[PDB]
Amino acid sequence: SIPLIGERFPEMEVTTDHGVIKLPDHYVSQGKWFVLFSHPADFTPVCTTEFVSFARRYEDFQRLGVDLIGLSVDSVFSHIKWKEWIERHIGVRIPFPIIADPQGTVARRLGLLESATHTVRGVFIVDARGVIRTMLYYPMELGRLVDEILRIVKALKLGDSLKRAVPADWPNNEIIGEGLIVPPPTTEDQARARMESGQYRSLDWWFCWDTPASRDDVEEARRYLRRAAEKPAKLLYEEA
Amino acid sequence: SIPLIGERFPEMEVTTDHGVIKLPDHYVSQGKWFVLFSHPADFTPVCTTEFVSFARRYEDFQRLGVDLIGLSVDSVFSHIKWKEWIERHIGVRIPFPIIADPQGTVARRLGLLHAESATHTVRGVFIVDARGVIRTMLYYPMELGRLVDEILRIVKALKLGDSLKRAVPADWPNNEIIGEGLIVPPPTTEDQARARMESGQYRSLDWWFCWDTPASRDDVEEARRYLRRAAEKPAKLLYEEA
Amino acid sequence: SIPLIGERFPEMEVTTDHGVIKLPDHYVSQGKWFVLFSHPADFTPVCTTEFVSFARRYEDFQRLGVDLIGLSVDSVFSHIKWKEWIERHIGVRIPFPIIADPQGTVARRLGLLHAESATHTVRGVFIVDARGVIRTMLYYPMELGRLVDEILRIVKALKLGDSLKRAVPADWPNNEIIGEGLIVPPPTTEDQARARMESGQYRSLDWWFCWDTPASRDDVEEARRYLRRAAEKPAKLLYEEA
Amino acid sequence: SIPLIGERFPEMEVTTDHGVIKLPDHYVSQGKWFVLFSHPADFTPVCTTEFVSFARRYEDFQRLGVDLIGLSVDSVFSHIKWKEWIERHIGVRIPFPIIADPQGTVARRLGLLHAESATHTVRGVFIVDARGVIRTMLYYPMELGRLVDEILRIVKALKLGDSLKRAVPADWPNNEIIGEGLIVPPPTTEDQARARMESGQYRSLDWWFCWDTPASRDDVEEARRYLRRAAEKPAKLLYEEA
Amino acid sequence: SIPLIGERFPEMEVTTDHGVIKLPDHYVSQGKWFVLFSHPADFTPVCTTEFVSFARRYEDFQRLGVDLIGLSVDSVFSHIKWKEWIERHIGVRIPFPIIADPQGTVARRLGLLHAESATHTVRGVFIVDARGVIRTMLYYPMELGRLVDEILRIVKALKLGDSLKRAVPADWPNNEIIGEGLIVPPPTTEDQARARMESGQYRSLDWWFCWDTPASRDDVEEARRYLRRAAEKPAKLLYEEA
Amino acid sequence: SIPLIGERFPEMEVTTDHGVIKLPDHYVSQGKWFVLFSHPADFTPVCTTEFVSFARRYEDFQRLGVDLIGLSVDSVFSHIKWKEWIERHIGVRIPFPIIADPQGTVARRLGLLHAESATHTVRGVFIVDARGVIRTMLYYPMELGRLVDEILRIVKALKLGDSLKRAVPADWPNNEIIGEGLIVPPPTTEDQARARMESGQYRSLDWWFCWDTPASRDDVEEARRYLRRAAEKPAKLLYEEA
Amino acid sequence: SIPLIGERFPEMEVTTDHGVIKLPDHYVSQGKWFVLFSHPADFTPVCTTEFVSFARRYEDFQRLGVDLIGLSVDSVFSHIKWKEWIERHIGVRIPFPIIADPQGTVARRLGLLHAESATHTVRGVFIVDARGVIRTMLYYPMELGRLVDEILRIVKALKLGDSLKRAVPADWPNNEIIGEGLIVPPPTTEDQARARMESGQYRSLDWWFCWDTPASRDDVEEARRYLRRAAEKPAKLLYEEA
Amino acid sequence: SIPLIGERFPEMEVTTDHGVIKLPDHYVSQGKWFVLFSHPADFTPVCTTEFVSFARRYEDFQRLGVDLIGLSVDSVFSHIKWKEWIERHIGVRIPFPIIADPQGTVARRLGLLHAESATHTVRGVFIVDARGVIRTMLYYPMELGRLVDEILRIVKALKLGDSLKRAVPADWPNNEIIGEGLIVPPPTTEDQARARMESGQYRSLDWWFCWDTPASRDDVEEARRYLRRAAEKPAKLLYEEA
Repeated sequence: SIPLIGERFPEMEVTTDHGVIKLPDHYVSQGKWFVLFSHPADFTPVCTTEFVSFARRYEDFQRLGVDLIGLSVDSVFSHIKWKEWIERHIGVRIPFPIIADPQGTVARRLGLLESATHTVRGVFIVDARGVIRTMLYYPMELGRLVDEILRIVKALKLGDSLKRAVPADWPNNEIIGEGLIVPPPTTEDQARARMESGQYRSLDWWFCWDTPASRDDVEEARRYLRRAAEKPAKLLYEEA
Repeated sequence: SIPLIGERFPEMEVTTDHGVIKLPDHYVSQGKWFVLFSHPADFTPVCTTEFVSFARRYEDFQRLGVDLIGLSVDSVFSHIKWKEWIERHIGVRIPFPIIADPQGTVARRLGLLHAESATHTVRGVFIVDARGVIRTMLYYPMELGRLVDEILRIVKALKLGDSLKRAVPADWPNNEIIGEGLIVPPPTTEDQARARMESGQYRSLDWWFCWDTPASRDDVEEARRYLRRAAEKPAKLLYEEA
Repeated sequence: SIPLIGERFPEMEVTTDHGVIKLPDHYVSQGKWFVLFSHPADFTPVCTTEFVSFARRYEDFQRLGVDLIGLSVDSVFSHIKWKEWIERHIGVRIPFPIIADPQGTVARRLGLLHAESATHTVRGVFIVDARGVIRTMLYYPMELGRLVDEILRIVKALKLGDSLKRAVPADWPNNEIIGEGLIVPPPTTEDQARARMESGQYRSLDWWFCWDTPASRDDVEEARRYLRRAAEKPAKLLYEEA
Repeated sequence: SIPLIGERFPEMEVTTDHGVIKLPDHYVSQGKWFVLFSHPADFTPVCTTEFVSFARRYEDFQRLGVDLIGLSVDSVFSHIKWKEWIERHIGVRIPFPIIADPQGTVARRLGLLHAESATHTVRGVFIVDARGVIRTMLYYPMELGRLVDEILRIVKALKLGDSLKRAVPADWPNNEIIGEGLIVPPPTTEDQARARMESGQYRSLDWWFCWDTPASRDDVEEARRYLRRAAEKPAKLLYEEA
Repeated sequence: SIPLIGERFPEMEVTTDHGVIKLPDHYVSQGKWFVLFSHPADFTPVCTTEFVSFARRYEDFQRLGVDLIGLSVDSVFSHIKWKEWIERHIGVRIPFPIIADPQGTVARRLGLLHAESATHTVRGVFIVDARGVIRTMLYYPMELGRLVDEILRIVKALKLGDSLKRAVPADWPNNEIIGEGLIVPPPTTEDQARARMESGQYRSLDWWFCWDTPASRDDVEEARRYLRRAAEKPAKLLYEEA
Repeated sequence: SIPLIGERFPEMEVTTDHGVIKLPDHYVSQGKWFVLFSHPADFTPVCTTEFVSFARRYEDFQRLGVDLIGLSVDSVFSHIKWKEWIERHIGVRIPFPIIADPQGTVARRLGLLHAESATHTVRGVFIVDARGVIRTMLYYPMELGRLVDEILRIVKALKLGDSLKRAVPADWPNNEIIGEGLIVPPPTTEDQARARMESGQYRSLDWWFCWDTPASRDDVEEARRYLRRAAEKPAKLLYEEA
Repeated sequence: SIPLIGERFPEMEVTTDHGVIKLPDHYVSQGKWFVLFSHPADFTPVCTTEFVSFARRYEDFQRLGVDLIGLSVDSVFSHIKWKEWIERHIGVRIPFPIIADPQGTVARRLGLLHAESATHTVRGVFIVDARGVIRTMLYYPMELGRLVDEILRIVKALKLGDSLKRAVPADWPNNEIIGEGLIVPPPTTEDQARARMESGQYRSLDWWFCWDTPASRDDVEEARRYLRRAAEKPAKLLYEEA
Repeated sequence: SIPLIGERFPEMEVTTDHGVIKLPDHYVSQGKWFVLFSHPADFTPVCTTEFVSFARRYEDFQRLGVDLIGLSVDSVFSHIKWKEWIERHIGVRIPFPIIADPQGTVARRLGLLHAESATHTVRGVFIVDARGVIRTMLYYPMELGRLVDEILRIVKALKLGDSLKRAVPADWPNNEIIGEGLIVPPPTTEDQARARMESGQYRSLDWWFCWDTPASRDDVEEARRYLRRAAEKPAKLLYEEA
C-alpha cells in the first residue's frame, strides 16, 4: 500500500535538518519539482555513496528546477552528525535537507515500510504541481543510478512542454534516435486526418514522431548518460 | 496496494501469447530470474520502442540467466498482431511472452492500476530473482520510455552482490568514491565493529564503511558495456532501415 | 446480475473509437433507438463475421431509426487496427462505433461478465428504444454468431406494436394462427371482457384472444424481407471476392 | 442477478402439470438438452401463439435430442385448463410440461423478475445442454412473441460446433463471408498460429480466421429449413380452421 | 407473522378482476364493511363450492352493508375463466371481485403463507369494519370448506354489539343461559360494580354478569335465519340441474 | 408472530388448574385431538357463556376423541374460584382444564396478544390433531362469543376427510352443489386428469371436480345435529333456574 | 434490573380497581407519599392477611400523609371478587386501590419478576416520598407475611429525618446508645469536624458521632405505638367472629 | 441490577477482617444461614448504632444458626480501627467479620450501588439460607437505621415455615386473623382443593385459606420476644455509662 503515479503527493508536515516544512506545498509554491529519496539509516555505506552522488549532481538538478530532499529513520541529531562526517572524511558538503522520521510516520504514509525496521530505498519524482510522476524502489543492497533520475525529469519536462511522449532509451532510441513521439490518435477521424496531413515522419497512424527538442536539451540528456558510463578519473577515497 | 520488495512474487496462473504459465514457479523451476514489465496498451508507440529495445538486449539477459515477460490489458490475439506488425514494419522479432490481461485481473493483483490509468496499466517493472523474490520495482509514467540498460545493470549488480556477499554503491561500476568497489555489509554490534577495524583486511573510511574489489575484470567491463551503449548515439536508426 | 427489460439503460460515459459518448443520452437526444452488442475480443473470427453482418445491414437499421454500437474488452488502438484489417481483407467498412472496454468496467456494469468468460465478455445484445429503455436482451454463446435479421425483425415489430397499440404473435408476420394479424392487449376486467365481446369489432378466439390486421402491407413485407434474407443461401461469398 | 452463460443450471425441484421433476438432472440423465421458456400468465394471447409454435416444432426438437418445458406463474390447474382450451379451440395438443410457479420462487431463482414485470415473469428462454450447462439466454418483451425457428437454429448449430470443435459464423448456414463454413477456434499462441499457417490444411483470411466445411448436407439443409419456415407465409391459418 | 384483530387493515393497492383498488380505502370510502377470503388456487373444487356459497348469500351481505372480495394466487385471466366456467357449468354468477395475487405479494403481507403450502395461501377470512379495522380472522385448513352463514352471524352480531354497546354471548341468539339477551360490559371499578347492583336495572347473575334484550325481534330472527339455513338439508342440489 | 396451520403446536410446559402438563405431548400421548381456546380474563360474562357452552358439548367432544383446554391470563386460584362460581350459580360443572397464564408467556408464544389486547388475550382457538399438528385457528373479537357447534363440525369433517381421503365442500353436510358429498382431491398432472375421466368412477362436473358420498348415514346425521343444535332456540334457559 | 433508592419512581399509567392513574404523579400532585406493595396472586392466604393488616392501619397511614396501593398480577375482575370475598367472610373493607397487572408489564418495569416466579410477582414494597423519589424497598419471600408496623416506622422516621435534617439511629425511638436521639449528619471536612467539636452544642461520642433530641414527645410516642402494636397479641382474632 | 430472591447467592471470594472466605460456601458447608448487611462507610454514626445493635443480638442469631457478616467500602485496616473504637468508646465488642470492599467490587456484584451514592454502598440486607439461596432482601436509605429484631423474626419465621411446610401470615405471631397460626400452602388443582375440604384436617376460611398451629409454644414466644424488645424503651442508654 503506497501512493500512486498521477496522484498528488500526500499532504504532510515533516521535520528536516533544515527545519519543518509542508509537502508538497513547500516546493509547489516555489514552482519547483522535487525528488524525495529514502534511506534505511544514518551512517550506512550505500546510503552515503548516494548522498555523495546526489550532492555531485546538485547543480544539475537545480538547473532543471528540481529540489532534493532525503528521508531516513533516524533523528535530526544523527542526520547532522552523519552529514558532518561526510564533509570531514569525504570532503563533500551535502546541501539538501533530510527528513528525520523516527517512528517511521512519514515512511509508513508513503508505504516505504525486508524493511520492518528500516525504510526501503524509494524515490518519488514529484512535479511543480505536487503530482507523483515516477517511483523507483531499489533494494537495500543496491545503490541508485542517479544519472537515470536526471534523465527522467529532463525527458519528463520536455514531454510536458513539447506535448510529446518519450521513446525507450531517449535520446538514443534505436528506431527514432532523439525523436519524440506525437501522442497516438484515439479515433478513426483523428487517425485518417493525421495520416493525410503528412506533417510527421511515421511508421503507422499510431506511431508518428518528430525532432522538436533543442540541440542543447539533447546534449544535456546525453551528458548525464555519458557521465554514468565514464570510469571516474581519480576516486574520492584517495582525495581523503 | 502493491506487492513489496523482498516478498515472493504473488503466486498466479497467467495467459500469455506463448501459452498458460505459473508465476513465479515457471522461472524458479528453471532457476531463472525474470523481468516482468507492463504496458498500458498494444499498438502504442512508446511501448513498441520498449519491446524493440528489450528484444535487442535479449541475449544480454539470457547470458545473465534472466527471462523477459510482458503484460498488456489487451487480448492474446492483439498481442500476436502487434508482434507481427513489429516484425514486419520494424524488422525485429519479439522473442518473449506477453501476458494477456483483458479485464486487468493480473494488473490489479500487482497494484498496476495507478491514478492516471483506471483503464491501462502503469509502466511497472518487477525484477524477481531465481527464488521467486521481488528484488526491485520501477514505476515509470505513461509518457516516458524505460532505459533498458539500467534494468540490465540492476540484475547484474544484484547477482554480484548476492554471490560475492557485498552491497553495491551508487553508480556502480563508476562510483565517485570507491569506483569499481563493492561494500562489505556494516558491523551491527560493537565487538564486530572493533574486530573489523583491527583485522586491517578491507580498505575503509570508517568501521561502517569498508570495501574491496572482488569483481572479475569481465564482470565489471560488462556492467560498463550496458552503460556505454545507453550513452551511445545510435549509428543508423531503424526507422531508416525500413 | 444485469440491467432489466423495462429499465432505463444505465447512465454512463464510454470511450469509443469515434470518441467519448454518453449512454443512453447520445441516442435519446437524437430520437434514435440503439442496439448495443458486445464481443469477447478483437481479431476473432466469429465476431468479425458479425461486424460484417451488421455493416451489411447498416441501411436497414438507419431506416428503422436505429443506431448501432459495439463493445469489446480491447483498447481503442486495437479496435482501429481491427477495423482496418476488415476493410482491407474483406472490403467492408465498419461504420459504427465500438466501445473500448479494457478492464471490463462497462461490461461489468452491464453484467456482461458470465461463467464461460472471466476474461472476455459474453456475446450480449441490448435493444434500447428512443426513451432509453431496454426492450430486449440476447445472450448468445461465445462460439455462436448472432442472426442479425432477427434483431431487425424485433425492432420493426416492437415499433409497430408501440405505435399501433398491439401485441405481436409468435413468428410475426408468419404466425400459424393469425398470419400477419396483431393482437389486442387482453381485457383485465370482467366488464372489459364482456364489452369486447359484444363490440364484435375484432376477430377473436376468446375474449382474451382478439386480433385485427392494422399493419400496412409495406410493414408486413418489410418484416418478412428480413427473415427471407436470413433464409437465403448467399449468391457469392466475400471469401472468394477477397 | 441471474444464472450466467457457461454456468450450470440451478439445481431445483419444480412442479409441472406432468409431475415433480428435478432440473437439470431430469434431462441430463437422459442425455437431453432442454429449452425452458417462461410466460407471464395463463390464458394470454402472445403466450398461446408461442405454445402452439413450439408444439408445432415438437418433433423437430425431439430429433435434435432437445426437450421443451414451459414456466408460467399460475397454478397447475390453470395450466391443464389452458392446455385443454388450446386443444379444443386451436386443435393443437401441447405435449410438453409446464412449470407451475405460483409465488414465483422459480422465476425469482432465475432472475425472471424484471422491471415491466412486477408479478408476471419476463419472457425469458434458457437453452441448456446435456451437461446441464446454460448455453444461451434470450429475453423478449411481454408484447413480442418469440421466433421459435431461431431457437432450433441455435441448438442445431451449438450441437454441430460441440461435436466438430468449431465456432459458428453469423447467420450460419448463410454467412456472407464463408456461407455454410464453420470456424476453426483461433490459435492462442504464436507457435500455433505459425504451425496453422504452415500446415495449409484450411481456407483462411488470416492465422486467426481459418475455416472448413465439415457439416453434412443434411445438417445444413435442416438448418435452412428452420429459417425458410420462419420466412414463409403459412398456407392455412389455424384460426380459419377453427 | 400476520396482521391482528384491532389493527387497521394493511394499506395496499391490489389488482382484481374488476380493476385496481386500494384496501381498505375502497371500502371505508363507501362506509362498507368487507370480508376478504383467500383461496389456494383457481379451478379447485372446495374453493368453487365456497364461491357458489358466498354468491348465494350475496344479498344477505348487501343487506348488512358488507362487500365480499376473494383472493387467489393466480392471474386475472385465470379468475375470469374460472368464473366463466362456474356460471356456465353451475348456473351461478359470481358477482364479487377476486384479487389476482400471482407471486403472493398480498398473501405474504397478510401472513397467508402458512405451512400446509408455501405456494397456495391457507384458507383465511378477514372480516373488516367500515373504519378499516380487522374485527375477526378465521383460518380453516385447505381441505375444509367454510361455513358462510357463520360469517353472516359474526357480522350481524358484531354490528349489534357495536350499535347497542353490548357484548354477545356464546351461540347467540340461541345462548343456553340468556337466549337472545345481550351482555352489558362488566364494571371495571368497585364504584361501578356497586352502582350496577343498586340500580336493579338489568337481569343479573352477579355484578359482572348483567344482561338485557335490546335487539329488535327482527335482528334476532335474521341472525337465527342464518343458522337455520346452515342446518337445512338443501331442496334440489345444483349438480342435478346442471 | 403466530403458529401456523400445518405446523406442529409449539412445544411447551403449562400450568392448569388440573396440574402441570406438556403441550401438545399430553394429548398426542393419549391419541387425542384437542381444542385450545383462550379467554381475556376470569369472571367475565361472555367467557362464562363459552365455558358453559363447551361444558354442554363435552361428551360430543369426547366421542370425537377430542379434549378441551382453556387459557386465561389469570392465576390458578382465580380459575378455581371462577369455576366454583359457575357451578354454584349456573349449576354446570366445568370439567376441562384451564391454563393459568399470568405473565402471558403462553399467550405471547401463541401470538395471542392482538391489537385490542396488550393485556388481555385475543379470543383465539387452535384445533390440534392427534399428531400435534395445528389444523384450524379462529380469532373472534373480545365482544363476540364463539359458536361451539362449528368447532365440532370442523373436527368431525376434518376426521372424516382425513380417513376417507377427501376434501369437504362448503357448508358440508348441506352443500348446495353436492349436499353430503365429499370431494376427491383434484388431479395434479394431465395423466391423472385423463385417467380420472377415462375411469368414469365418480360423479363429476369436470376433471378437477369429482365427488362421491362415502360418509355413513350416522356421520352425516351427527354433523347435521350439531348445526340443528346451533340453529334452535333452547327449550329452557339456565338463568331461569340459576 | 430494578428501580433504585434515591431514583424517581418510574413514570407510568396503571389500571386499578378504582380506575386508571398516573404514578408517581397522582400522589405527588397531592403532596402525599405512597406505599406500593406487590402480591403474587389473588385468593392467596398470606396476601389476604396482608391486605387486612394494611386495612387495619389505613387511618395511621392517612395521618402521616401516606397512601397505599397494591399490585397483583390478576385482572381487575379478580381483584374486585377477592376484595368482596374479604369484606364478606372476614368483615374488613379493603379501602385502597389494587393495580391489575395481567401480563406483568408493571411488574417487569419495576423489576418484581424475581427467580422463584417467572409467573408470580415477588412480595416487594416501594416506599416513595411526596416528591416521587423511592426511599426504601423491601423484598419478602412469597411464604412470609410482612410486618406492616415497620413500614409506618420507616415513613414516620424518614419524615422526622427530612424535616429535622437528622439521621435515624438503629431501632429508633429505642436505640441502645442514644434512645430517641437523632443523629447530626457527620462532618466531611477537617474544619467542619473541629468547628462542631469546639462549639460543644451536641451530645457526642466523637466528631463524627453527635446527636440531640429534637423530636417532640408525640412524634416519639407515636413511633413507639407502632412497635408496641407489632409486639402485642391481638385481643381478638377475626377468624373466630367470622 | 440486583441478585434475586430464589436465586443462589453469587459465588465469590471476599476479604474480611477475620480472613478470606468463599461465599456462600463458607456458611453452606457449616449448615449455617447468613445475614449479609452493607454499610456505606467506616466511622459513620448510623452504621455504628447498627453494628452495636447486631452485636447485642448476637447470641439470638447463634441460637437460630445464623451468622452475621458486614460489608463496607473501606480497607480491612479501617474495619479493625473502627471495631477498636467501638469497643473502647461504647464498651461493645463486634464479634462478626466485615467484608472490606475498597473499590466496590462485591458491592457492584450485588447491585449495592444505588442512586443516592455511586461511591458508598446502599444500606442493603441479604438473608441467605443454609442452601446458599437468597430468601429476603431489604434496602433502607442511608439516613435510616435498620430494625435488627425484624431480621431475627424473618429468619425465625422462615425456618419455621420451611421445617413445618407452612406459610407465615402478616405480623406473625400476632396476626389479626389467625394469631400465631401458620398457613397451609393453598391447593393448585381442583382435586387438591376438594380433597383438602373433605378432610376437615384444618381450620379454614376457604379451600385456599386453611391453617393450624404446629409451631411449639417456644417458637411462638421466641418470635414475639424479638418484637417486644424492639418496642421496649431501653432501661439504660449506652452513651451515659460510656
